[PDB]
Amino acid sequence: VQLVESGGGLIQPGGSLRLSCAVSGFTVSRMSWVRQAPGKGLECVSVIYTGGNTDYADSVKGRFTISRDNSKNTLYLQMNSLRAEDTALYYCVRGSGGIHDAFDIWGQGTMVTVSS
Amino acid sequence: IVLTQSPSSLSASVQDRVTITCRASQVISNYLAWFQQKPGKAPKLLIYAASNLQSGVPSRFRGSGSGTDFTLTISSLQPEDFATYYCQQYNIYPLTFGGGTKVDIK
Amino acid sequence: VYAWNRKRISNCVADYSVLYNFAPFFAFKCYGVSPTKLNDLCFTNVYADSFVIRGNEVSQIAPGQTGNIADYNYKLPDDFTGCVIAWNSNKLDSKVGGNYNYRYRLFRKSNLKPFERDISTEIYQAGNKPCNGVAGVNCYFPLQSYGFRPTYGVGHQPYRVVVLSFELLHAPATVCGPKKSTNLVKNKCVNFNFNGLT
Amino acid sequence: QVQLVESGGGVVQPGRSLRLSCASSGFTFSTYHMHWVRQPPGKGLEWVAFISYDGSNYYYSDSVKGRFTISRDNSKNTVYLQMNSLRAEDTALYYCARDSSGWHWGVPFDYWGQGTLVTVSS
Amino acid sequence: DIQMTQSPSSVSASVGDRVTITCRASQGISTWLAWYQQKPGKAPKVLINAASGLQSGVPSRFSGSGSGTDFTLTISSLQPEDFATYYCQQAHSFPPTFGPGTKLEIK
Amino acid sequence: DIQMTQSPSSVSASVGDRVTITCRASQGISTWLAWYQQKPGKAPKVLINAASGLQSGVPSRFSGSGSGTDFTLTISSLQPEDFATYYCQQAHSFPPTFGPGTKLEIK
Ligand SMILES: *[C@@H]1O[C@H](CO)[C@@H](O)[C@H](O)[C@H]1NC(C)=O
Repeated sequence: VQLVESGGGLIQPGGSLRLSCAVSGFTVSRMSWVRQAPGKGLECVSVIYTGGNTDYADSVKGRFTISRDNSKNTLYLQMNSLRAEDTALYYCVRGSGGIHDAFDIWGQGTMVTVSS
Repeated sequence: IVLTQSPSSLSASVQDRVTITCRASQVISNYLAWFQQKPGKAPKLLIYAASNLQSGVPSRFRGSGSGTDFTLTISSLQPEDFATYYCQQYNIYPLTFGGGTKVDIK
Repeated sequence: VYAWNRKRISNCVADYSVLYNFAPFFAFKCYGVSPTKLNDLCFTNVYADSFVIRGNEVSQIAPGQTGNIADYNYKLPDDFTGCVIAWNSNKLDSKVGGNYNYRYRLFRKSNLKPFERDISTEIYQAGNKPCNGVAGVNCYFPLQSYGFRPTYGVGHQPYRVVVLSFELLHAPATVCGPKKSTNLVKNKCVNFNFNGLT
Repeated sequence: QVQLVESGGGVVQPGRSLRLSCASSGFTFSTYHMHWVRQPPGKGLEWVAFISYDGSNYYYSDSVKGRFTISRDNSKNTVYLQMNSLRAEDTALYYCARDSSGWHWGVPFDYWGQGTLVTVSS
Repeated sequence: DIQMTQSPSSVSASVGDRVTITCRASQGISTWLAWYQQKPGKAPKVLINAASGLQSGVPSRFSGSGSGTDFTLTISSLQPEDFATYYCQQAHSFPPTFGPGTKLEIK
Repeated sequence: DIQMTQSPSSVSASVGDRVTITCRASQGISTWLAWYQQKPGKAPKVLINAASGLQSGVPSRFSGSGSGTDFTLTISSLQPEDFATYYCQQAHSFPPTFGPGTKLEIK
């Protein structure tokens, strides 16, 4: 049930990053991406479903492409159009009652920062 | 996954009542088994599910308990029924067995 | 559990005590009538519904009991009559890889009446924004998955259960099997009860 | 009548593998599960691996992992265990066990076997 | 993108008391709202399950419930956990959003 | 020596109204607290009997009840007695202590 996320690092702008999340002890059937801007309120960015439907953040659309490696029991997040807003802590979340309006189990949280 | 049997050596004369206790780290929910390996032969299962005698060849070896504490109280022990007693969980699949209790003669 | 199976059993003698003699059942609770009493009784039809549920929820399958697997899926009424039998099955059902071929009903819009089964995959979705047949923010497969593994502790390991529901209808009962066999003695004054001649 | 006689008991050098054949008699081999319990000399019963009724379920003990292959040929009536590498510690008398424990019908380790005096030597 | 509003910005309370912090919704959700607990150097945990019912992540004593425009959180007299910033998650329209949150300390 | 705290310091009310004055407890007493009435040149009389139940010393209309720290006193629409300073007595640990009290007048 422990979740580990990695692959986030200081990067030049416009760069695309891969976020590797390990899902242990449960399927990636319902999952979401949640980010907390450092010294700021949290902002939801992406979600995945049992159907495999992907809904991207209303604020940022198509910059982040969620990858559900259900076969490898892992999750990946693509990055596009790097911005100051993108920098944050990303936590893999099973969701509360599924993504029943929220999130439940969390990972450790990966730092991502942009740097020109 | 961890079972410890407290009475490692007990010496009882005929008709003595001997009580043997083994407890588990996590609840086993009435899934424990006690066996009597006579020296020089393979073991035979004496109690299954903590409270039920098995084939019925053993008749006086009553044992009881649920969850953590299970104890096997032999009644009118006869000299023949002297042999190490071992306990194991029977339903969680990483099965394990306790160190054993020897009902030796005085 | 979602497609809990139902088998109709009738026109057949049955020995309930064959189930009773082993006596290692986690349950065997008989809500409707005593276990020993079952053999001599006559009931028109017995409905044996069998499902696999985790250990914590075996208690829920009881008359007038409320919980996720006793509300959305199989539910038994306050007046339900029957015996419920259950036994552990970590070896036979679970697999090391992870058995993912039993699935349960975690979101249901409306509560289910007693002894009723719904096999529909119709996306449930408490909330407005019309969710289609495609799930989303509040729309959800109403059949999320059981995950079964051998190392799991007692109470999470699979515990297959049967819910015999002996029932009486106005028509002649068929399900009816006592044994009561005692050899006859001839040339003596004896109290005899043959097939009902007392 | 009921028996689980065993064979393949011999001294084996470390790092060498010997198949241990646990034959069966007077039983329906398919329904009954079989597992292996080993008693090192001057110690207590320990557990190794399990094969289900279908022969599709295999679970192994943590102490030795992936070092043994347990296979049940119902037609042969023989459960076979072979250990790829035998440690000096495993000089035990291997024991074969018959477990009917998931069918609303049975209890664990009901009969047991005479056993084979496996040996590790150098 | 409902603009969740939460009050007060800062709260300070000691022991054996009830701590009130209210969040308000731009559009009133009929029966759904979520609360979260975040400690310094810690992971957020669910406090209210989108208001399906009183939610876990805390003992039963720590329950605060609001409906429509006015939503509020208060914790019973039970000894408080280290005072922690608490956030409010939207519960009806994507994107589910996080309330600004109230900073918490001890005096 | 629980440090009882009482609010507000001063209250002013007229006729046909409910007057609210709240006292708070450093340690919450589960079901026990006492209120008193003191008039200028008068003797204090019991208003709440350590919260065993609603207490006499006033008509049934004048009852205000609080639990643990959040304790409050309010009097119904019945015509008020000359507005009087009201005190709150601790009800569990010696020394039983007196709340600072709220001064009362008329306008
Ligand atoms: C199945 O159940 C019947 C009736 O209890 C029992 O007699 C029989 O031995 C069982 N067979 C198997 C294969 O478990």
